[PDB]
Amino acid sequence: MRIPLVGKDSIESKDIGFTLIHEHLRVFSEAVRQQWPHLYNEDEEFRNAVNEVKRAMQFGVKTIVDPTVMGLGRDIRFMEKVVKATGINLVAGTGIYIYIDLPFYFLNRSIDEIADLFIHDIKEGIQGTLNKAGFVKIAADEPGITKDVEKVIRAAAIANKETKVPIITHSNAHNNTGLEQQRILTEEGVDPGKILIGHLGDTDNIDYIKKIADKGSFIGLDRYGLDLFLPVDKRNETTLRLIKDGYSDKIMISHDYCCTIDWGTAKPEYKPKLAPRWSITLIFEDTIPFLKRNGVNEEVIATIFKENPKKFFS
Amino acid sequence: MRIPLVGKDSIESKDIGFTLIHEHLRVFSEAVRQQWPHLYNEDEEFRNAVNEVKRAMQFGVKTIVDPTVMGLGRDIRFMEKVVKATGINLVAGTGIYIYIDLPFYFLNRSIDEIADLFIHDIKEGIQGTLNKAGFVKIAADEPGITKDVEKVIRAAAIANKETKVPIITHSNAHNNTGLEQQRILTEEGVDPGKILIGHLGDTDNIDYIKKIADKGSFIGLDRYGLDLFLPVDKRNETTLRLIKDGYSDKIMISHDYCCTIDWGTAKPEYKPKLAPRWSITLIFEDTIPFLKRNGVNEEVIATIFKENPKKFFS
Ligand SMILES: [Co+2]
Ligand SMILES: [Co+2]
Ligand SMILES: [Fe+2]
Ligand SMILES: [Fe+2]
Repeated sequence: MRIPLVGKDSIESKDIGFTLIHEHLRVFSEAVRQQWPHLYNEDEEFRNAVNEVKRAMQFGVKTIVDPTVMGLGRDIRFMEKVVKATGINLVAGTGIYIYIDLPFYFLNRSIDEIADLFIHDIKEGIQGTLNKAGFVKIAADEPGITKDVEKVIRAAAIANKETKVPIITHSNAHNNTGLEQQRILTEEGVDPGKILIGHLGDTDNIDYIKKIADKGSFIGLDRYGLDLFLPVDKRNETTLRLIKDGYSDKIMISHDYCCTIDWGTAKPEYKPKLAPRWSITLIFEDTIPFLKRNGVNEEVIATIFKENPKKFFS
Repeated sequence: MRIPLVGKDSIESKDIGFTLIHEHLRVFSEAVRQQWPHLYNEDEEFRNAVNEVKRAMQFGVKTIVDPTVMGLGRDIRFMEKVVKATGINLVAGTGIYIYIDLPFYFLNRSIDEIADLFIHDIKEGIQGTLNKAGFVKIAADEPGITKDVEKVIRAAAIANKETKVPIITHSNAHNNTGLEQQRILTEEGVDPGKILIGHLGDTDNIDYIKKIADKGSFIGLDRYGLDLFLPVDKRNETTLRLIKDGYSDKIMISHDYCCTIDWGTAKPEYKPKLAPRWSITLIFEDTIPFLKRNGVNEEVIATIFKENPKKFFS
């Protein structure tokens, strides 16, 4: 029913349980991995993914939603391997991760045939495997809403309307890209409560975060641990005021953690200073205790982690 | 010794014979092929590759150099799946094909580690195999010499100095990119005679082409058949003019034909409108017969197709 799972039968939605809405098992650039496999260690990548997932499960995580898509090196056979090693509910997705331009394949190509690529993964299966896509992922950043970025957004809208699956975004918090995504999707007949505007926790600006929640979409305070974007205690006080002002029905939090990340901007040796305590369980060690002893009940955390994902996927 | 071949041991520069300097067996965007295999037909594109190669060998071609590199879907296994089916000498290369920016992997990574990737392909092998890269391919287009394009050119300079392999370039003929690649490469210690400046046959401007040749580099009259850039009759005029001005010591002629391309601007159905007679044998059907009946003799085309490829790889 409703939500498709990797290496397991489809489950209902209400059966989602405690959910981490935004985590990565591994991300890489497709071109460079395909051309130079000597840069990578698949055993190290598998060992880290398994170890990180199992510890999340120990804290009571039932389901992880992994928005790794084209441009981030989505591998469904890798996803199966860790599912079997772990017993996690894994929700894979479809979509395109870009900041500026599409690959040359998409030259002179219609929004429609891009949407057909998403609708394919949702209905037929990812990479010819039978594991179906449960959501669609789109990105936007500092370069803003470009021609090719918009085409991916409008393609996501069509896939949403025709398969009823929700859409998760990557955005820049300081840009207005998050708001623009919401606007363009809604205009094309997308129910606001089916959109998660991501990386909104990268900013102090509660007013900007609020209006996106007011327009009716889930807000992504989803990069806990990544201190370079915003430190943990800055994020803690932002989520706290949002909960106090009654936005907990729109709040979704995660880590955006990568057990293995490809980019030279984020190699393991830069971890201290940039993101010293960044893991897939950081919110259990810091955020959740902090909120509990600051006057938030566990009905609120059940909203954010259980009820909100449930409404998102139905 | 000297030139490494795909699944064919290795031969001297003297044994290269009649050569096509710039032809593609199949190009595709690495990311979309990895993410959506349903868009592709492995068997058909293999059949297209073999049919064209056999037809090329029939007409007298001994060696084909294929500058499919990162960004164009270099697959060493597909290449050796052909060859075995044909018996063609095939020179594979290394490098990066970009017009603007590198994939995220390269975010704040040095020119030296980009060079190491090219050096790995030449000295160690390509994609986990023992087949080696005999040259390095770099690119530039309408966006000009950007920041990341500069990096790859400089990494190519290091790989050449280290390994003695020559450099094949892609350039835009109407914006000085070819001259600029030559400038940077030679400044950085590369022998001008070891660079092929690509796609110079796309232009009417004869003064510009001579500019590159006078600085001692090979000139790429290498897109015969692609009428949308310049029709065959115009190219033949330019080719003959340079031959009669005595530039055949710098002239290299090819088709840039792809048996399979995934670019939406290069759909098979677009051929009769954009590049009607475009195939791997057009120079045997049009160019050479045109030249012969216009005065140019057997040693002049032997210089272009045997001797110049020999010098290049010496
Ligand atoms: Co993101
Ligand atoms: Co080219
Ligand atoms: Fe992410
Ligand atoms: Fe080419």
